Amino acid sequence: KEIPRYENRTIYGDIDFRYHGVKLHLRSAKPGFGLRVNHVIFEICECAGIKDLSGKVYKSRNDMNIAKGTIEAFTKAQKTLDEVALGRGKKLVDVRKVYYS
Amino acid sequence: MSQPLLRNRSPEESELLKLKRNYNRSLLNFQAHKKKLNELLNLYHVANEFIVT
Amino acid sequence: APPVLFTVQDTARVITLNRPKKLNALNAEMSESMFKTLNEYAKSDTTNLVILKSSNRPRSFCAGGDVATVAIFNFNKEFAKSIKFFTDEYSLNFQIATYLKPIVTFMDGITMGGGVGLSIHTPFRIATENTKWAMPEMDIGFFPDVGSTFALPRIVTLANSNSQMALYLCLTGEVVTGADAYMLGLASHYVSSENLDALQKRLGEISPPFNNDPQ
Amino acid sequence: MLYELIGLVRITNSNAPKLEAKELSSTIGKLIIQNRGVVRDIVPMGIRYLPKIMKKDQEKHFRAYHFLMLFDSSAAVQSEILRTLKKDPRVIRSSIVKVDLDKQLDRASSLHRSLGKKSILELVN
Amino acid sequence: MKIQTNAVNVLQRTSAYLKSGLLKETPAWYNVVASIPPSTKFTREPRFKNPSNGHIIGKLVDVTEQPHANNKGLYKTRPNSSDKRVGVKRLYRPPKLTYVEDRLRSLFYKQHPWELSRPKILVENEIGDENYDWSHMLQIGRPLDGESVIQRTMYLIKTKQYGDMVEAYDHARYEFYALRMQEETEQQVALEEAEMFGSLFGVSAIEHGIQKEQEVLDVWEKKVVEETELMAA
Amino acid sequence: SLVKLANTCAHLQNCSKVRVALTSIPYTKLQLQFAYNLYQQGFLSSLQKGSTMGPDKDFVEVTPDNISTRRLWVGLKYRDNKPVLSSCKLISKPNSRIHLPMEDMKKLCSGVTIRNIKPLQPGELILVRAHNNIMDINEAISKKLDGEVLCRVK
Amino acid sequence: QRSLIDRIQTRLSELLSNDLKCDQFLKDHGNIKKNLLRKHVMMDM
Amino acid sequence: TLAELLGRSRIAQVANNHKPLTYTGKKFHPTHQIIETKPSTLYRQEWGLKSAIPSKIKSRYLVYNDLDTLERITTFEPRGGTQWNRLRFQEMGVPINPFFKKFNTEIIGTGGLSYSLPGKLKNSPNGVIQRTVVPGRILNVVKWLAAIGGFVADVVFFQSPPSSFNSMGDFIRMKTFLFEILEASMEKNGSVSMHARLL
RNA sequence: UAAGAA
RNA sequence: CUAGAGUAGCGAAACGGAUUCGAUACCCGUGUAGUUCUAGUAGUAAACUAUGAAUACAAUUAUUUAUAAUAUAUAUAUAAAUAAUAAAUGAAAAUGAAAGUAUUCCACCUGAAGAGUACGUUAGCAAUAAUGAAACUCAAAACAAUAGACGGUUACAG
Ligand SMILES: [Mg+2]
Ligand SMILES: [Mg+2]
Ligand SMILES: [Mg+2]
Ligand SMILES: [Mg+2]
Ligand SMILES: [Mg+2]
Ligand SMILES: [Mg+2]
Ligand SMILES: [Mg+2]
Ligand SMILES: [Mg+2]
Ligand SMILES: [Mg+2]
Ligand SMILES: [Mg+2]
Repeated sequence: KEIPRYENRTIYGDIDFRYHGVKLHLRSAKPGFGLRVNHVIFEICECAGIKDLSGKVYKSRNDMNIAKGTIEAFTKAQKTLDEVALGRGKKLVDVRKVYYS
Repeated sequence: MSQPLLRNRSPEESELLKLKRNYNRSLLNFQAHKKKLNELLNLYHVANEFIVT
Repeated sequence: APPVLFTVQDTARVITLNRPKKLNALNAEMSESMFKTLNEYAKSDTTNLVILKSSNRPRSFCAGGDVATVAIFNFNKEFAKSIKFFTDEYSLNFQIATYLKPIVTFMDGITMGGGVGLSIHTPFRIATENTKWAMPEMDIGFFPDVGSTFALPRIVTLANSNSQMALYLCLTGEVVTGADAYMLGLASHYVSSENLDALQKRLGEISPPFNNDPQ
Repeated sequence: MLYELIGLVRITNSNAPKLEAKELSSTIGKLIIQNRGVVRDIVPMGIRYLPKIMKKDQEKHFRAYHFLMLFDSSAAVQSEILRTLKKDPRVIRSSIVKVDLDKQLDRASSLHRSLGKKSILELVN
Repeated sequence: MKIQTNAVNVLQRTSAYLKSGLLKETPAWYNVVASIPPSTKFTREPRFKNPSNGHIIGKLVDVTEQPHANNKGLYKTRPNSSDKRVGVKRLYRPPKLTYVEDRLRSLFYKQHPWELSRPKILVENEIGDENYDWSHMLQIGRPLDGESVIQRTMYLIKTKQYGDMVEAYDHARYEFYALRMQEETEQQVALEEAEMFGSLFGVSAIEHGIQKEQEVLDVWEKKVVEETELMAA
Repeated sequence: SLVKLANTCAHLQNCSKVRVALTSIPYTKLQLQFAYNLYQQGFLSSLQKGSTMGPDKDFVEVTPDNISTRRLWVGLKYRDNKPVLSSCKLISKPNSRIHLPMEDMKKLCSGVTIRNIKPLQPGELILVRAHNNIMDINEAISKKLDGEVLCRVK
Repeated sequence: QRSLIDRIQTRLSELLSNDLKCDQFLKDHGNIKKNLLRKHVMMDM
Repeated sequence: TLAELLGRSRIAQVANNHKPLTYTGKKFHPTHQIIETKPSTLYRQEWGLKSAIPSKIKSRYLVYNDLDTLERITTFEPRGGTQWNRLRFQEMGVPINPFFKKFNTEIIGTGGLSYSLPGKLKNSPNGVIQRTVVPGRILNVVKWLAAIGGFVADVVFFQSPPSSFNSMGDFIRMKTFLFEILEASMEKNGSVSMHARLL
């Protein structure tokens, strides 16, 4: 699949995604912040090109279900800035992107 | 957005509304009374056949 | 209510002329608002196309310019206001002609004077069964004012090798109706009125496939 | 309250079977009228064979004179009438059912209401 | 069923494949679909007018617009319980299409049950090719049936030659009878004239029915005899 | 009334799940201000006054005679097979009203969890009530105005 | 009662229809004009 | 608009009815409009209805109630019989006037069974046909009853039945007779009462 | 600035 | 259970007859208490929809059910219930207008066992009811579903 990534390093916002018995709480992180997440999620992030990520798993911590549900979290529970801007007809500006020109 | 959400009912509208509501109540009471008298009359016709003595 | 209404359809921006009693007669207030808002839309990256339509949908799209005020601005010698009026109107026409994003004009109803100016300068101009197209300036002592002398010698299909059918339309002020306007090239497409709603939804949906360049 | 009594009077006097039912009706009607009551109907049903050999007190019956009485009376006197009916050797079976007057002051008996005559006024036209 | 996502976004997934390099060659459909986007809203859309009869859907009449006593003599001074219930469902329910002609189609065939025995072809030829002037009943390209009567009735009503639908319908009925009598006389006289010139027909309708009845009755006799013999045993 | 606003939030989520293009909400000042903020922020396609039966074609003036039968009709937006208004939740609940000063509002807009409220997200709108005016949280920060943090919409 | 109500409504609608005579009556008796007109009509009968 | 065309469409021309398609009572007149198809359309199961009719149906006539049902079928019967009765009546020549100069639902005159006017003679190669002869079938021992041309008629004899009647008995219907249709009126129910005489 | 494992 | 009536049938207990290796059981016979009524005490049930109450909302179909029409026909509209579902939820089974989307208030839960036990208290004529521990021991214990095996489990064939 294709995974949306903000700046090709993290997720756009935060994700609170339930996949069967697994409650994933993912949070985008700053540059230089590592992959501070469950080990299954760490491997998926290593393969997907996510570099900066924080998060926590609640209820079920089954490895297979974590693995499968994190991918629906990445694909379904994310909206890029372009999608939001076009849907709302508004301009979404990244303040840090503009501070450095 | 500028329009007021609600406009109060003027005293004239209130007076007309009270007139109509009083009439509605009076008319329902009067129709009940009329049907009441009619049923009394229809009993008064057949009261010949009722034994009382 | 405001004489022009601006709304959104998911990527398109809809501009509705909103003077029903006067048949959407165009003003300097209307022209200025349209001109500035089109200038804004020219920079927006979430806008793909502009639709021009009227609230008084069946009877009129734009029944000319409101030149009665121009005539009273000159009976009272206030010539600066007439100058501002025509500057706004013709700058708006120049903007529409050179606009880099698609503009779609719904000519559903009477289309005259300023209406032709709003509709004739766009590659996408839709006539309906109700379109009543005309250029009636000769009888009010006025000239073809909205760039018609530039457009008609170029767009008209039949008998226009030396602008002579354009001249016939301009000088006679003949009312050209419905599919005749489409066949003469005064309209670029011909769509029934009942469909213009669905078309408006469709125009609001389509986006450039990738690299998001609506120009 | 309007009530409908359906008595099953005994007929021991074969040569004049109606003799008992007449005096039953007279007694009940006298009670009703003397207790601020009204009698609207005394509709007679005929002599009919009972479905079984019914034994009131210590005598067995195989047939009876059926009769219906529609009367307006109060609850206390209606209970009194039922009491007198139940302790009368002449009566084999008795039953008093209310006829609701919340709609119409005038209402016919169950038999006439079943035939189609809803009120006594229709029955007299 | 859940609104599906993966049928209308084949272009986006294909472009992800192409950008990544997972797919080398662009498909033949790619540019076509890119230039002709699919509709991807899949929304329920309200409606505000019945297409058939012009009734407006989604209007509430206010008490101010009922200033006169109703049929029971009572004024309306406050909303009733129906007006206070949100009627959004009516905006989305596909409206029932209604035509007065259907009430008038039911009447005709109640008055002429044997007109139902005239076979009708429901296969359309071309609805756009019809150019009928209903000032008369007979039309080139049409049969004579109840619809001729009813279309003539509607024509008479819309031209106000009659004010009441009953009178227009009766006028159309009598024209229809005038044409039917002519047709039946034409048929009978054609057969008579044919026989007078040595037309030799084979089986007629009566003989057709007789032969079919015989075919059925032979089997019926056999079954009856078999059943009687079985019953006797 | 926060209860009615919560009902409206849940109703908007319900209508987005089934993808109805037009729905109605109760006719009140808070409801109208909330709907207008959504409309100006691009979450709604249209906002009309109307009755229980539908949006009003022409102006109908609201009086006590018809106040009980008024509704506000909102058009929902969808694009690329996704609803524009997916989630809509209250922050300040009826049983726990959250009033923040401008500094805590800036902290919330800057990524800090204040009073267990998750911070503002990239494409999210948080509305604030101040002096019976609903308004965007960033606008309240610009006007230096403390207020009740009302709801998130994403 | 019925006659009073019906007459008031008929008179109000008539005056609101032809708007010259309502002005005549407003200067005879002395969008607010609608409420004031209804006031004058209601006192009228 | 589409609605006007739908109101004028051929499906709309068939009046709504839900009378049972398997009626076992008395049939005095048709209850269902007969639908016909050409051979070319029948070859492609096309009948102008919503759904293709099954290929089992070889006949070109049917009657129907519902275009589609919850059972995902069209409720139809592949029968067009009542047209052959009518035509057979037209062959008999016996005639049956309200066809001459708020709504009344009663059958008007003949309900479309025959539009022939009363007084006319049938010329033939022999000569003017004095009386109408028709084949028929005596039904049962009873005025007797005869099945003649799709109609049940009353038989009256010149003098008495012949020996064949009681010789055959309940199999009398197996043999064909000749009848003179004396007259044909229609009653209020819509039923035609022909009076004939055996020959 | 919130990681889990047997 | 306490009093007072009643007690035909049924029937704890008890006494016998069978059955059985044994019968303390199933089966059979007599049959007290109880089951019935009146006045009370007691306040527990798988007292179950194993599902607290209220409010707003969400896609359909089919049945009834009850009103309101309109001329049996409108396959008539508006409500409730029932049945099957969409979506949603869910460990699933499944729920389905709630086990969905939300809001408000209350009750309750926090491994198994010890234990609904002990002790205390309150109430009750009593039986008991309510309230309700801890030590000790263990890495268990449970729910849904899956595939088998088995059944003094069904039906169909050969
Ligand atoms: Mg005792
Ligand atoms: Mg006992
Ligand atoms: Mg026993
Ligand atoms: Mg045992
Ligand atoms: Mg025993
Ligand atoms: Mg008690
Ligand atoms: Mg216990
Ligand atoms: Mg308990
Ligand atoms: Mg659960
Ligand atoms: Mg205890």
